[PDB]
Amino acid sequence: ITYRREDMPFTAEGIVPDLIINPHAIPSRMTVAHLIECLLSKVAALSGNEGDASPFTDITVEGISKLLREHGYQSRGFEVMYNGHTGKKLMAQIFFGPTYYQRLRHMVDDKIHARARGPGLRFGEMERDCMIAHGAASFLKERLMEASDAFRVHICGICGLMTVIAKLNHNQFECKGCDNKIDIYQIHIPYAAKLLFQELMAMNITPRLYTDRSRDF
Amino acid sequence: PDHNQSPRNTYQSAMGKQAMGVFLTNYNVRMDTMANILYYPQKPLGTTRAMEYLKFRELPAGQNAIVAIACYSGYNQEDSMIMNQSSIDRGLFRSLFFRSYMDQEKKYGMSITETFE
Amino acid sequence: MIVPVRCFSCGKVVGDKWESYLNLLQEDELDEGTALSRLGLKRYCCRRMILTHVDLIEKFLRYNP
Amino acid sequence: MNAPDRFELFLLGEGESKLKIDPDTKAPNAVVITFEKEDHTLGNLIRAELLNDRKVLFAAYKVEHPFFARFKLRIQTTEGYDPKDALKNACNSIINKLGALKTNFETEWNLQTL
Amino acid sequence: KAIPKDQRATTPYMTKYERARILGTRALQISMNAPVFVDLEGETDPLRIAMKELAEKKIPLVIRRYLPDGSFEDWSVEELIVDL
Amino acid sequence: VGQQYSSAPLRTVKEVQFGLFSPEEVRAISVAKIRFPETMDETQTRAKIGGLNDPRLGSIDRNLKCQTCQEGMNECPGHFGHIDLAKPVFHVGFIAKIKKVCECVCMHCGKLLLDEHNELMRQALAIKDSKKRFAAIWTLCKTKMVCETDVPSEDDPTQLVSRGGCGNTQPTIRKDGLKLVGSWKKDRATGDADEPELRVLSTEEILNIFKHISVKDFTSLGFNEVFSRPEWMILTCLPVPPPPVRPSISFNESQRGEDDLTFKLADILKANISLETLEHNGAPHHAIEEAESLLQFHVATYMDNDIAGQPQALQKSGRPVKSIRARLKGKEGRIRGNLMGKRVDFSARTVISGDPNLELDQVGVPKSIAKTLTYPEVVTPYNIDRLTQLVRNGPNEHPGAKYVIRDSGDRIDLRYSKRAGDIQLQYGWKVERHIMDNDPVLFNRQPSLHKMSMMAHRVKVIPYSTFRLNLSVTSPYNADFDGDEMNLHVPQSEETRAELSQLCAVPLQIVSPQSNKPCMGIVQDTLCGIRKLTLRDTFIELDQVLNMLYWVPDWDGVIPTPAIIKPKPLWSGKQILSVAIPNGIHLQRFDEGTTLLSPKDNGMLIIDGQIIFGVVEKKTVGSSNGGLIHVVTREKGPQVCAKLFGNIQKVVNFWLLHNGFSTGIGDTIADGPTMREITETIAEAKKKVLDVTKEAQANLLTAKHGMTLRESFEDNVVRFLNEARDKAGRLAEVNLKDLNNVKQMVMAGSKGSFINIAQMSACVGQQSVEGKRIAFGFVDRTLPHFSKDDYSPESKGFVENSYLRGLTPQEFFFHAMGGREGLIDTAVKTAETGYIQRRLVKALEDIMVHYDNTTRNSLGNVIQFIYGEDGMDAAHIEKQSLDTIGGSDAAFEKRYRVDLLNTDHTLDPSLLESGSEILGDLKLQVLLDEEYKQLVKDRKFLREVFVDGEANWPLPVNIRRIIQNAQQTFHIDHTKPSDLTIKDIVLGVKDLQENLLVLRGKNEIIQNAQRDAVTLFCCLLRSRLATRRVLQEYRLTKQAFDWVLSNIEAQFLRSVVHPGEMVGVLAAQSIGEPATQMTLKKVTSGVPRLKEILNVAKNMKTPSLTVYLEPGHAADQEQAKLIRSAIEHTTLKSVTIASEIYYDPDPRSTVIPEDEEIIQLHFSLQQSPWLLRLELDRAAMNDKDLTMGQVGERIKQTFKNDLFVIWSEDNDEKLIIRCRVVAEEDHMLKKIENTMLENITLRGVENIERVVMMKYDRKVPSPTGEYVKEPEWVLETDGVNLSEVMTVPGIDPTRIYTNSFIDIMEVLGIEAGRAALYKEVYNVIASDGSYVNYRHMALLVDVMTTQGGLTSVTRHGFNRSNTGALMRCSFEETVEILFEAGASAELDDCRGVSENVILGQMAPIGTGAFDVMIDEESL
Ligand SMILES: [Mn+2]
Ligand SMILES: [Mn+2]
Ligand SMILES: [Zn+2]
Ligand SMILES: [Zn+2]
Ligand SMILES: [Zn+2]
Ligand SMILES: [Zn+2]
Repeated sequence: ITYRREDMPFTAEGIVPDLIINPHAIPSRMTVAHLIECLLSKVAALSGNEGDASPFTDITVEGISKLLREHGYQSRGFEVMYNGHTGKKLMAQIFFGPTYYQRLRHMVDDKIHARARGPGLRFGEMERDCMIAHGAASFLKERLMEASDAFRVHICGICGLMTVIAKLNHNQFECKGCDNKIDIYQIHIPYAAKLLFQELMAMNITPRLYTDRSRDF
Repeated sequence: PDHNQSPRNTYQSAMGKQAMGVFLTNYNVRMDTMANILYYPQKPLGTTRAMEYLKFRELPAGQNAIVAIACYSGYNQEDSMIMNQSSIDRGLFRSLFFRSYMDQEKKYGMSITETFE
Repeated sequence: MIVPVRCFSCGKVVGDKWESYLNLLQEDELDEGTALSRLGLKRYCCRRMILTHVDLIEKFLRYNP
Repeated sequence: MNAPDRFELFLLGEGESKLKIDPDTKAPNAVVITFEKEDHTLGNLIRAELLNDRKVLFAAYKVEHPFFARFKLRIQTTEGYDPKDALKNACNSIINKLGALKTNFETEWNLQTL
Repeated sequence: KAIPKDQRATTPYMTKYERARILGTRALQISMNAPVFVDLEGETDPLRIAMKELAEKKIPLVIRRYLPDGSFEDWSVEELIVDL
Repeated sequence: VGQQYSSAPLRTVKEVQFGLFSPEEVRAISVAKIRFPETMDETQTRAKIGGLNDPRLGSIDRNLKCQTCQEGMNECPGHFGHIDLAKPVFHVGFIAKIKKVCECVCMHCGKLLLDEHNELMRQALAIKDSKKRFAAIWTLCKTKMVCETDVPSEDDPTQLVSRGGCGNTQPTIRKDGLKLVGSWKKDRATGDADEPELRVLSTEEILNIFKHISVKDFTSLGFNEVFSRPEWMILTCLPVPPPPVRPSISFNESQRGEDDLTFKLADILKANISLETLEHNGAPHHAIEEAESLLQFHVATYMDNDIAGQPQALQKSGRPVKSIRARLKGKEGRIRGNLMGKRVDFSARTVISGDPNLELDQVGVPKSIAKTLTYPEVVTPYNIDRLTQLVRNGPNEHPGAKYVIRDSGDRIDLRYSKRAGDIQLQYGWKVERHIMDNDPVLFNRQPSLHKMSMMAHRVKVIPYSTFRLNLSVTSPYNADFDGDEMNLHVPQSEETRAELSQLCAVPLQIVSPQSNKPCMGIVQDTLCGIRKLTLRDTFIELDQVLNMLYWVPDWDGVIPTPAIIKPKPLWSGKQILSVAIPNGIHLQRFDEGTTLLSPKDNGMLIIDGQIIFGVVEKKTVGSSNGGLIHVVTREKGPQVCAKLFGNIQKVVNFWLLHNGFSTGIGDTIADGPTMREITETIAEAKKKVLDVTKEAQANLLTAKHGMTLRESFEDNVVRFLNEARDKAGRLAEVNLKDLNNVKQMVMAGSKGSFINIAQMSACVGQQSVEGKRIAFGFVDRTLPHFSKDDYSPESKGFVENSYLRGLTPQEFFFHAMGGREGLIDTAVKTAETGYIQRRLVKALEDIMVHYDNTTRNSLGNVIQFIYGEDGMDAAHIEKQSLDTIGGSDAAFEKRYRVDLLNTDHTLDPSLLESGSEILGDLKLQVLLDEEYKQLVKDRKFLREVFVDGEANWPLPVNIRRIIQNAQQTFHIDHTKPSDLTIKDIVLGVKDLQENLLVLRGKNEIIQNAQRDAVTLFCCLLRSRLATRRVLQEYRLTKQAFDWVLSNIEAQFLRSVVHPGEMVGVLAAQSIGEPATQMTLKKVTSGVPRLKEILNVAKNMKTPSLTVYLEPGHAADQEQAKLIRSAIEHTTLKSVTIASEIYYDPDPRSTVIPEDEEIIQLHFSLQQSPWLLRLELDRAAMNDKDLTMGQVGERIKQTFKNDLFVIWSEDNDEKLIIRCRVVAEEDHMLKKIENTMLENITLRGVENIERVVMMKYDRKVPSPTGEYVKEPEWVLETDGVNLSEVMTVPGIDPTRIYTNSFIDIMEVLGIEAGRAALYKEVYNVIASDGSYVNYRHMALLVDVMTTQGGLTSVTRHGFNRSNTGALMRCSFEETVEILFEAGASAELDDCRGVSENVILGQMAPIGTGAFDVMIDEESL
């Protein structure tokens, strides 16, 4: 979030931070440099002298501390600060200082891509396995269902084949080979499954779509 | 870098590569696919010595933020930051961004030209 | 590029103090620490402004068009 | 692009009032008021004035989200004391305190040389 | 394959998935203006009405629980204890 | 769909039966016969010919006419054609299989060449995997080339037994594209039988041989008597797909049109016809053969475009081609392209940012993203105005809509529409509004390894870009805000809405199945803040109380009466936090030194929603087990808990904002002196290390048994330097003040462990690569800045300095080395874990808990007879204390013995109302005796199970709490006697147990199962509602008690796993997710091990035995040794100093002095002159407890007489085995010398190389009852031989364990295998402290074990692991997968998520695992 200068917590000096980071980012990274640069960067700003933060110099948190202290700030970087909303002091003191920040690319506006379509960012196998775990089958249905028309076929109740000749007006259903007229079902499947099955039949392969779970077993 | 956890140096070494600075001074004169130029590139208040030979104080990539390590409104948790909006207004971290696009005319087509019109 | 007009943090008009600082430096052979305090920039928030600044423009005005 | 125009912070867009007055249900003689396009500037002020007033049992304010310019104000006043009147009263109480300061200042400002 | 109203071994309690799906199915009805069974003591939102119908044991649906062998128990949403 | 009617029932495909079209059926179902290889223009009269594109098949020309099935191009499901093949033809797909079957059956009688008579064949036949059997049979039968006439029976090889009386030799069949070529021989090179005869096995031969294969023979192959006969693999009769499969692009009128399959078929028909017009006309043989192989080619190419070429001559002289395989290359790959989640619709992705002001279950959607994603909302009197308001607002004003969709399915595009502001919304239209505040959306963060990382939130449209998450919903998603994008997905239908908000809704996810705990806690600021706010020293001035108060929206407006009213009205920090907490919430926990006065403000007590004492931090308010979130969730509902996060956050955050929390370098500095102690602590280890150096350079360090000097010197140094870093690290953690911001985070729980403080403040500590100090990369020195052979800490990579102090360049580079090791295999752990988790899922994907509480896979196999052995849902289990198990028998009696007939051990007439008249009531004391003998069995039973003595076991229903609620809900006073009867308790509880029902079957087996599933919960229950307990401790009245019973029963039922639970996926992602956190004594642990285990790798990296000594001798350090030696494989090599071959020709006098005495000594109460003389080493000689005699008579019993052996005796200063052969001698000896040094086993079990003893502290019950640690020696071995080691005298063969769960299986059976496999998988998950509720691993370990063997997870199949032919279409060849499914009659259960997606159906998973129907009952 960006606060305006009003709300920021301010220092006695009327200085206020351009940037508030969180202390919980600190112990677990072991990112002490950030602190010592910050300590230094402060002295530096105060003193005009460019702050040598080179590795393997004889420079020291203790030395940089002494210099800041000479500049009339508390030497460990902290600064009493006043909550901007109320003006009241902050009960705790806030490690305050310049620190070189880089602004990195790949900015928000470049990654807001919101491809909602009526007529990362995916739903891959892993998110599928997630929705399964959830129990959420109809969501899984809605989300994986292709735009492919829910085309309606008819089937024989013996050989789950799509060999049912349907005179729908006349209410007449004949499955040749099986001698079926009464034991016949109608099921909706994506037309691209209908096709795939016919393509499968075309290649001498019976994909039998049944309607009961347990077999003749 | 000798005060950092070892891997943290590695990470930085990467992100520095995605810092916005002033890649070249002649940038206004190059047409390069992406360009990110910082309004107010400042030298780091904390320079390195090796920094000299790197021309960093010359073409710096970043600015000196007045940074507070604070739990503030609660809005800077888990690696967010509360940025000072006013600072932003006065120019802090603004950047030019030059996307330059390129397009040509026809390959071999027997009077199958492409016309910029 | 050129001097920010105002110190980011607080908004001291800082961009009226750049040549004078360059003077406080060259013609009056002063050091930046002393010089910046003379321009009035007393809080490090405004100091880092001038002292950190890189005047790349004087390199941009070196190309022809 | 998503960024709401900055004026929306101190300027009322349409249909919004300055004050919405709601009768707190949870307690007797209490009210919740929503200031639109104000913030702590006013909130913390009015509250700590509202709080001085002794026939006020409860004063609190909160801005529920940093994004929006508005805040809610709850005042619980004694039986037979109207919170609107407590507001009015704590409002006046401020206007008068600032008059003083405005004066005192312009006064002590003139005595200064520079 | 069907199992008689007596000898139902399945939970007398509605399963979180069943509720999820009644409420779903029921709301999908309420949403297309199919008629509601309870008093809409304010509600405009389908699911919230569907839940009110379940609450007041007024959903007119039967859940068919299939056992892994293929046989099944029928329960009436009315019968099913909603305690989740 | 197709607004017409059909009387036919509307159903859903429940099963797909795959098979092969018998030629019979291919005709039977077909409508045409198809003769003419052309279409249209019948002498120019346009339409169609009775040959193609019409004879009965689907119509074109907009014509409804279509065998009277009418309808037209959109409503007709194209009917199938027929085409007789002049000759039998190999169906391309099965050429492979055909050949293969032909290798298994005799090529003359059609008789399986190997019967039930051959023994290697009954093992082949018994295999149930139709595919694996066929392979096992084939690898057995392809050796055969003679269809045996008489086979050695099950008796004498003298005695032959008859079989298929056809003696003919088989060809070895090789392939040549489409022709199978067979070559015979009357044996390999025997006289008068040489030279094979290559003849092409024609289709006509094979088809007839296939027909002769018996229903029995081919069924013992993959083949199905009914669905897929071998013969059917051979095409006689070809299905003709109609015009919807093969279209005709007739550009309006008067232009040609017929697809690239139509032409490809037209050429088959041509070849077919010209093959007929060569039999009907008569012809030469290599003319019909040529005409056959042309046909066979065209049938082949018709289906598979990957043979001896590509026939691309179909209406184009430029030559492109399309087959039906290459049609599925755009239809197995356009279904798979949509099976991989590409066309991501109604979803949106952006940076996430945290936001402490959203509720826990909100997701801040930027307005602009809100304006993009729609929800189709049906216009409804309830919503007509709002919808109308939106439609007016339009695509650009927020609470607006993009599209108004009218009855007719038209889409008014409110953006570009001349009527944008002029639409009368009618009921039943869809408006596609924007998502608005409170829409359930499904918010997910990839990689999403975790039901908890796809949760549903209420939308809250907000200003700027970026999704906004409540901070506490953070780790369920493993999300931070340093750039993470998240996907938001808008459920589109109303039931799809309902499902989200009813199952995946974030509140419903607080207590997660994965570790039977909450998985969302209070975090970062809110945690840190809450601790601070909670300290006793934290007090709140009225002025700020009112805000904090007002901040909690659920506040009731009562200002709490301040805990200090004296000089200043002053509230406790606790008091106001206690208003975030709702009423009825209690919590007792005790830390190390908590009392009811808890000095250190330790522990935790909350009563009726006022935290009475304890600092609130991670323990309480975090995600931890017992914590306040667990409690509030179970006790008060998920939603009311979810709202709690809000309150707590809001209050605490508000508090923190005006208090402030930071951290500086000052926080990371040690007390001047501490630094000297630290510097001393380190410099105190560099002596230790230095002393061990000097020690070892002297050669005074004794190598620890089975460990080299150099190996054990490092080991010491590393531990010194760690003991150092650590005692160093403690030295700074104790220092740092309770002000210390770093420590202030550490106390509270938010980011920050000891190692962190430790490395920043005290020593950084020893770096290490491949678990060793830094290695000599340069020759004998780690950098060119040290001298050669420098083994000091500084050299070998101890970083002495804190990070605060800065690191030396060496330290910096060594740290960099260790660092690079970290990132390198942080990349390995990410990459391997990434894929394990995807295998673990695929493995368990289909396991579900069905309505019978059974847990089954897609096939229907019982994996668990009750889910996780107790039928409980893991999200309804809490760790609970089984008290019956613990403490002295003495104590057991004190708590639980109620003996009325004893003025001493009776219930005192104060506890009980009828307390006095109870004294001496025989009849009662017979009930209370029943109770207690039962409690006694219980304690005994429990100690049999938890041999460990572990009291605390995840069980459902927190009984402690319910009681604690009773005692508060009834204001029970621990002062007046309770109005309970003993009969009330004793019978009440007895009666309660009969009510805890996981299972409901009325039969005995189930009632027995039910009794077991409830056993453990019941002992808890019995031990909790024991008569004394109920009165002594609890003081329950009849009212509260009767309440506790009905509550325990209530929650118990609430705790039972719901049929529907994709419990497997759950179990896989419960094992996976945490492994996606394993980022790291010498045994392979973590992901290498996990990838080792799941892989069921027989070749383990670190095979170990762990043997325990027989009970009576555990302490005997000398018997541990005596076993160690008698186990550790001890070769001659290991005990011989040197070997020498002398020429020493006289077997009496000898050219070796030190042996004159030994030949003399072997002449008191043939041979070569070449002598093999071994000089043995006492050191290792007596160390391995070995005799010269023993070494000797070993070699003498290894080389029969073929070696003359003689050895010095055990007194002689030099130990010597002298050996001669008994002339090519010097060479047979160097062989024998080697056969000795390598092969001969002096002592031990082979493969057991190191055998280390170790003291293991063991929990064992003492005589008085309580659990006492009893140290035991335990041999741990490099090398596994569990069979031979098990049997060694003096070990506890009962307990001997190996990590090689594979050898365990092989020696102890599968059930023990599983037991061990579970202990391994769990060790992996325990080694990173992590917990995963038992049932998850059980289910993994059960699935690995269901089929009698250890079946690996990390894919075993190239196809499947448990996947239907339809499901996620794997390989660029699904055709191949389907072909086999045809041939093997793959029976698809359609319990898949993909099969059913393919079918346009929801899965029978969870919410789709039952059907809904319309009740005719409801009045
Ligand atoms: Mn993180
Ligand atoms: Mn991240
Ligand atoms: Zn049929
Ligand atoms: Zn400034
Ligand atoms: Zn038709
Ligand atoms: Zn034969």
